[PDB]
Amino acid sequence: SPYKTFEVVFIVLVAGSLSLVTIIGNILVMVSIKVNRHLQTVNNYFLFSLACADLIIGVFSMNLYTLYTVIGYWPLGPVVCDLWLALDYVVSNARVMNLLIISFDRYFCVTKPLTYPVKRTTKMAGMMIAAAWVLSFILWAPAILFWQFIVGVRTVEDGECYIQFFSNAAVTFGTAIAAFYLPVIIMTVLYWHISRASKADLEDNWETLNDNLKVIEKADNAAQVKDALTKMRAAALDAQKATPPKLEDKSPDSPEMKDFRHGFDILVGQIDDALKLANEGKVKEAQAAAEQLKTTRNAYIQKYLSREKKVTRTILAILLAFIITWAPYNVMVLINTFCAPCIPNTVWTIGYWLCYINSTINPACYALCNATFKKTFKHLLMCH
Ligand SMILES: C[N+]1(C)[C@@H]2C[C@@H](OC(=O)[C@H](CO)c3ccccc3)C[C@H]1[C@@H]1O[C@@H]12
Repeated sequence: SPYKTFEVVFIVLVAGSLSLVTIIGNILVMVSIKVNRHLQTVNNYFLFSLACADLIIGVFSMNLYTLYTVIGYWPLGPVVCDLWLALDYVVSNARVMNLLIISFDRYFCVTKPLTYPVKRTTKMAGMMIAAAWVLSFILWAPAILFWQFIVGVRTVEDGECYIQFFSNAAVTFGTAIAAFYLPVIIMTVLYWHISRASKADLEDNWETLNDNLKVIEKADNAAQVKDALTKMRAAALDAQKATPPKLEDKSPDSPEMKDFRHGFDILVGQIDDALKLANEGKVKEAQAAAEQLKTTRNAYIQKYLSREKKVTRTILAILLAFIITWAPYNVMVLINTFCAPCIPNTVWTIGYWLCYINSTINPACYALCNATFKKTFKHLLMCH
């Protein structure tokens, strides 16, 4: 039987690799926020707590579950079984309410801009996170650990490990409705209002200009510099014809409006000098002109102030990773209410693992797309 043994060795290697990636990625996120004040924002406070729950899953949950499935029974004991189940459900519930905190916090940012942002401090974020973990502990830990003493009998036999009050399939489905399906519905509606709020024009032009300027600086070939030059110039002219939030609400004849347009005119002049040199065969010189563009952009930036499009995308990525990795297990619970043989044990294990995988892919949804996280990662990994 060489194939069965190879399956066991393959599973141990894959599970150990998944656990290790989950641990390293989330420790990198947590340490980066703690050592970089530029990363110490309210958003990253929520992401810090989310990385903390993901780290616990990678350290405790994945390894204990791998030991459970590989050995074929629970080898540690009833106490360690109860602690593992309680830790798993408390951490998972804290994750769900953490995503609800991120979704509601973003909702009040886009719907109450005159009131909520001033109430959005680090102390408020810490209290919300602390309340989420305490509520999760109170909801799940006493029932999981002490239900056997409430009914006066432990029905979990030796070598088994499962939540005792989940012996009724309808109870498990009710848990799936209250703890997974309703929160997912709330976050979906909340995100729906988020993307509808983001769906004003001035930020959409200035963000395009800065983005294409970065693309010019870090371009690999001659096509990227051309496309970014043209699209930045189009966004530059659209941002030129419009009026910024100028002070004193001055007329177009004002010295503030005239010099505002003049800065964009000089910007287009350097843009066309860069485009010319790019067509002469001096594509490297067009990149040097982008630095001069950056200089001119910094010489007349006092007239302007939005990365919030990236923030909305980041939230959607975190929400989709949660929904997609946790939905299979929860539909197995739904089918389990009326057909237990319809879900084999191997399928249950896969659904359980996909939920764990949520913690593995979580850091890649926000950390691997943020310039400050990337630079802090590089600093943490470079030899001093
Ligand atoms: C560790 N898990 C893989 C176990 C199985 C799943 O359980 C759920 O999806 C239920 C809702 O059906 C759930 C329980 C608690 C908190 C959130 C969801 C995901 C998490 C949770 O701790 C359990």
